[PDB]
Amino acid sequence: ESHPVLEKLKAAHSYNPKEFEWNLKSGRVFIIKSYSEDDIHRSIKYSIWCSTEHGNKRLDSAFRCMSSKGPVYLLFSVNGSGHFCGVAEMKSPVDYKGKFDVQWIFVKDVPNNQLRHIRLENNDNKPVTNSRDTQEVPLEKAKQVLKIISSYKHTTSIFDDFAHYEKRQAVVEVVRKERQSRNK
Ligand SMILES: CCN(CC)CCNC(=O)c1ccccc1S
Repeated sequence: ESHPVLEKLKAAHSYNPKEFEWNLKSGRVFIIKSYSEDDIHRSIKYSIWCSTEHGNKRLDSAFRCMSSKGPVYLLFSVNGSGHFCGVAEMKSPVDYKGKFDVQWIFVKDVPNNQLRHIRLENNDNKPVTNSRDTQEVPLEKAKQVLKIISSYKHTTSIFDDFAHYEKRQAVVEVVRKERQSRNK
């Protein structure tokens, strides 16, 4: 019993491509910390992201500075989750409440213990699994992370709970409309 939104997305995009070039000639790579699974679900279905106001300025500057020299990749993790949940490529500058276009590439859970040994010299040598939102990963360590994420034989992903997130979204909209209506 697959959800029609997810079947449409899977037919229109090649998630988790078996051929992905982790050994980047160029590009910049940033950590994205999401506040919830629900935000990841929206990002995948609508191909957009919003960071904080400071986070949006950092990402906007990197995208415009990259000027299509190469990609800007985003490594997603929800706060407190203990795994990374995928990778998207940033696909537009920030549009202003800033949003920007993203293209999701990997959708798969990679547990933190697979990436913990990789430390970020530009962030007091802490593990990449201990980053804040829009932490930049140096190029050579980004290749190592992308190599691990790309080849990891995942057992699950947010797609396994897709219908649950769809139902939560639809219920929340109705709850809000009714509340707004009682406020009249
Ligand atoms: C309450 C947190 N959250 C629930 C879905 C709403 C705020 N989050 C967004 O509105 C958003 C989510 C994904 C991609 C872009 C945006 S702008």
